[PDB]
Amino acid sequence: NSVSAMKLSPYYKVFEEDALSWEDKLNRIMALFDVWIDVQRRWVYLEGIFTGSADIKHLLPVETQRFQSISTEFLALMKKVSKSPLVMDVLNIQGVQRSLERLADLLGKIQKALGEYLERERSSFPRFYFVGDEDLLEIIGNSKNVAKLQKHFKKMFAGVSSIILNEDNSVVLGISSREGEEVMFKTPVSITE
Amino acid sequence: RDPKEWIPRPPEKYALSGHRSPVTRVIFHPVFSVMVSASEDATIKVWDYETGDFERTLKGHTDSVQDISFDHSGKLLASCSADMTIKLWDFQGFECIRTMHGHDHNVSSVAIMPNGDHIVSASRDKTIKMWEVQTGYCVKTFTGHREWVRMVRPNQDGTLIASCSNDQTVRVWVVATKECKAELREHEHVVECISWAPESSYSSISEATGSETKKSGKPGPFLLSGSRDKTIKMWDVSTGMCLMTLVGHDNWVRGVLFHSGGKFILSCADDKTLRVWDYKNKRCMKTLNAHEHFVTSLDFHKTAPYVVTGSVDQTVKVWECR
Amino acid sequence: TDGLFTHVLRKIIDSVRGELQKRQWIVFDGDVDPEWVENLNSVLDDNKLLTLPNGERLSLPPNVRIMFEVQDLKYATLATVSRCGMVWFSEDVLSTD
Amino acid sequence: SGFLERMNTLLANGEVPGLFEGDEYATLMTQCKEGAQKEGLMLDSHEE
Amino acid sequence: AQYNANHPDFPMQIEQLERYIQRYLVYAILWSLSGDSRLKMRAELGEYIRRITTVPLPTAPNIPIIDYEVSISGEWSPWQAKVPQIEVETHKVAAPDVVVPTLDTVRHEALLYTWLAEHKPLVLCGPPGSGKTMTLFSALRALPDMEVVGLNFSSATTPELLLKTFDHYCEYRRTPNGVVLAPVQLGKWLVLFCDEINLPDMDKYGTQRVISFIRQMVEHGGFYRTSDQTWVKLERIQFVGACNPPTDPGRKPLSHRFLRHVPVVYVDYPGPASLTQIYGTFNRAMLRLIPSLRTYAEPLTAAMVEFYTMSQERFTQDTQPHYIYSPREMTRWVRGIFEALRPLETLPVEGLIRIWAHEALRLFQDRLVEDEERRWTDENIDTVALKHFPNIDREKAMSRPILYSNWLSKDYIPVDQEELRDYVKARLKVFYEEE
Ligand SMILES: Nc1ncnc2c1ncn2[C@@H]1O[C@H](COP(=O)(O)OP(=O)(O)O)[C@@H](O)[C@H]1O
Repeated sequence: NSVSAMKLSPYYKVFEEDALSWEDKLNRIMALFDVWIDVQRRWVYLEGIFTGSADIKHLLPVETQRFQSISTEFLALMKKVSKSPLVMDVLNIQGVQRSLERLADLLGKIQKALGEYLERERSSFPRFYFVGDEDLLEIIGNSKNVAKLQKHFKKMFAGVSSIILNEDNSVVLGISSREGEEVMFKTPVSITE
Repeated sequence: RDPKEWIPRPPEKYALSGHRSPVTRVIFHPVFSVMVSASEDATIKVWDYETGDFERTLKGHTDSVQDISFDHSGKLLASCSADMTIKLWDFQGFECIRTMHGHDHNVSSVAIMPNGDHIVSASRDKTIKMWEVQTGYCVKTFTGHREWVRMVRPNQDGTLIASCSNDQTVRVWVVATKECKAELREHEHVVECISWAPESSYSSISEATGSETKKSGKPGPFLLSGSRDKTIKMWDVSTGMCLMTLVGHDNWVRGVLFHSGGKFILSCADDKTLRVWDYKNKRCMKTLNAHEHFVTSLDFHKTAPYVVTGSVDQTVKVWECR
Repeated sequence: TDGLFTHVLRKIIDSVRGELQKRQWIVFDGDVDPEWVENLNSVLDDNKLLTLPNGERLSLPPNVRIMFEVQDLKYATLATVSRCGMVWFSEDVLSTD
Repeated sequence: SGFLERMNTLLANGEVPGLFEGDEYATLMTQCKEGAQKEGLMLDSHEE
Repeated sequence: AQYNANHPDFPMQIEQLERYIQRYLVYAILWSLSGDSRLKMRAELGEYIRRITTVPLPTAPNIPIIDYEVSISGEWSPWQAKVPQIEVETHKVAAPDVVVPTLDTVRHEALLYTWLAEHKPLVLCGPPGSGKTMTLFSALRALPDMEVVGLNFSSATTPELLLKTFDHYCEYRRTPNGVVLAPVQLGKWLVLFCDEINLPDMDKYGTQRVISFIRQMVEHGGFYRTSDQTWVKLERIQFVGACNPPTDPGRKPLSHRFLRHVPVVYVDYPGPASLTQIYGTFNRAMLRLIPSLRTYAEPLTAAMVEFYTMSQERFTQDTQPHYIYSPREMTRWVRGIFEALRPLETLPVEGLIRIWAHEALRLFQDRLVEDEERRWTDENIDTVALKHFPNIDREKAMSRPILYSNWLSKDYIPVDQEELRDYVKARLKVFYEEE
């Protein structure tokens, strides 16, 4: 918005070149990071599926090895990012945009190959039948980070909008509704056990 | 004679020889104590394996008969021949009740589905066709093989059919919706024969290959593929992985099947030998010098302790298992 | 596979890029017939849910308004009319001046 | 003699550098992606 | 400079630098003025230099200077110190990547690394199968920043082959100084290996168009793009050539204007001692498959070398153009014996001799035209194996129908002629109906 406001200003002619250069820089930054956030989220909830499940290796072997290849490439890219975590440095990484697009396509292809696994996992918890494939994948993959599961409880329960957790986020102390009404469990449920 | 441990023994019971051309395939009647053998002289001779006496010849095919099969009841016999026709035989009256055309080339396999209402056949025009038993109409056509399809075999419940071809691949199809469930390509040569695993062998296969028990309880249908690279491979249809490779044959494998008890694998090849495989340890137990020329086919009786093998020497041999 | 309206509503609900913090208005500019507008019966009712045939139910966020811009309601049923707040724009509203 | 030149290159190297050009190279790369996937290999660069 | 980089605390001193420079100057004079001549002429040049020079020289009474490198410390060290009697893994017996180190091999690799590091074009000259491609690839393994691309020249070769290679492996990018041709990958020097540089036809006016093209690309650092008449400058592109001696049939002497930019190294055939070393190492690695046969490695290698030498002298290009014998045939001999011995758990000496004879027949007799030549090959195989392997069953290992096949078994084992005939009759019966 500041660049556009400078463009509409009359004194912009002398500063056209640098303003255009920074506009290009910002546009490429946004274009990269919009793909980056989705790629990161998909990898986050796919690694949980492919590591926390022991039977997925035997039921889905080809996609299993595919995901280890994709995850190894992703971790190599992440290590390169961690080496020089400056935003221009990762922006100027050779072929970062094309690599991100390839990673997004590969993760999407892997995600669409998990339909049978999620359909079979639905039988264990019956309320998973009212949760979509994307949200179910997020739930199962991100079971460790229970802070981000609070938005999926309204789709599975009549009035349980969120759950109440302790400081460690390891024992479930109760449930809550949309209006803030809370029910405190007499015997709290331990996630660690 | 352990009711699920007998294997064939070297001294043959009978050596039946009435065919004028190489015996293509031999099968057992599911109910009666009678045997049927197809040969290249366009004849289907019927033998009794308790006393080893010829009974009658089923003629009507113009060219060499390539395959024969029985329905569950044993009241119908379906035979395919090199003259591009499939004939259905009323095995009570021994008359051909229906002839089915529609394949464009040599029909090299035929199988009656377990329900007994459909006939599946493979031919040299690279297609697999389904025929109604009652009407004789072609109702389905499984295309996708790139070469001559050599065999077609339905599974126990008839929901899946496997096929092998000269294109060195084994394809598993879905009967209901025609889709190709799997494409098993690991043989380095043409795949000759296939066979499904009986449910009595599922636990044995699982504990021999080390496969962990699935949460369903169904290990997944298992398939075999003898091929011309002298090897036998056991597949898991559900995952498409080759569980084991059985090496030891000296020539092209022609037929392969399980022991009815699901403890051993019986295979015959062109090395003139019939071999008993202990797939528990992935090794061959017994080797039988079966015939004096190529051994084309074998069958293992479901209940009685008898093995029969046909051969190119125009001789059908019955083996007592002890 | 999500349709246009389902995709828009799901993207707003997920709020990956802070959609829940804005004023999201979905305007249906076009004709209304019971074939497509009756699927919004739960959306425009107190349920505030978009029920899909696959069993998924999408709750309407409090910042989202479903809007219809139409010229006539000669084919909409009573179920659609009773579920929405009506604003009538007579032709005298926009004078030639 | 061009036949023999192509044979010489193909026999010695197993590949002809100028055989696939333009759209043919793109089609070949797509088919090689498919084949490498069918052989359990992930290959993305056209130089691999 | 590299040594000074390796010793920041103790750079090179003036006296050590002077000694090293003198020794390296003599070494370079030898390898530049005699690198393209036989061993005798290298020895003659070394003797002449020893007579005329004043620098310190090795004190060996008979070992010529060409066997001594120049250590960075500034003293002559023999090349034999870099030639160890290695033990090859049994699964890497006579593999294409495997190079058994030898005096000639290490000397040529050092010289090529010296020339390749400067990005100077070079040509390896020698008889076919002498080891030019092997030596070049082994030397290129020491230069990770170089990608080699193989080109095979023929009598119909034109610059279009090089242009197609450039289109595949390189890109024409526009720069302010002009168009520049560089490899698609970055930081790597493309090496164009041209295997038959002196085969391309000379016209009636005595010139090879591709040789002129390469000379223009080397001297002027670029060429002309004939589509738009734009000068194209090469970047990070290197040329290496190989060729048979120009006196060979079908070979033409290269232009003197092309040779001045290209040093030539002569890679002759390994001698009987070098052949014995290399293929005795290969046989020792081989015969560990069957421990009972381990004691026969030396006589087996001796018989192989003797028969190879006799066949090489007996059959030459004067009789037939394809009568070319090289260490490549010895490598195929080793590979065939290894592949026949691999699935066998145990084997008597007579079986090993029969496999040796079968491979000798398949390598040296199949290409012969006349029947007298094949009779000579049979008789001399028999005599060689009798000479080097006495006290063995002559008939059991030399039944003249020496046939080996994996058609009647899972392995490569000897097959009887009648059994093979019956099997082939049955297979033909199937073949008629199928194909
Ligand atoms: N020192 C050595 N170690 C291993 N193999 C050798 C050695 N010297 C020669 N050879 C054999 O000689 C052959 C040389 O062939 P090659 O290098 O292709 O010749 P050219 O370059 O003339 O075509 C190779 O097959 C190699 O096995």
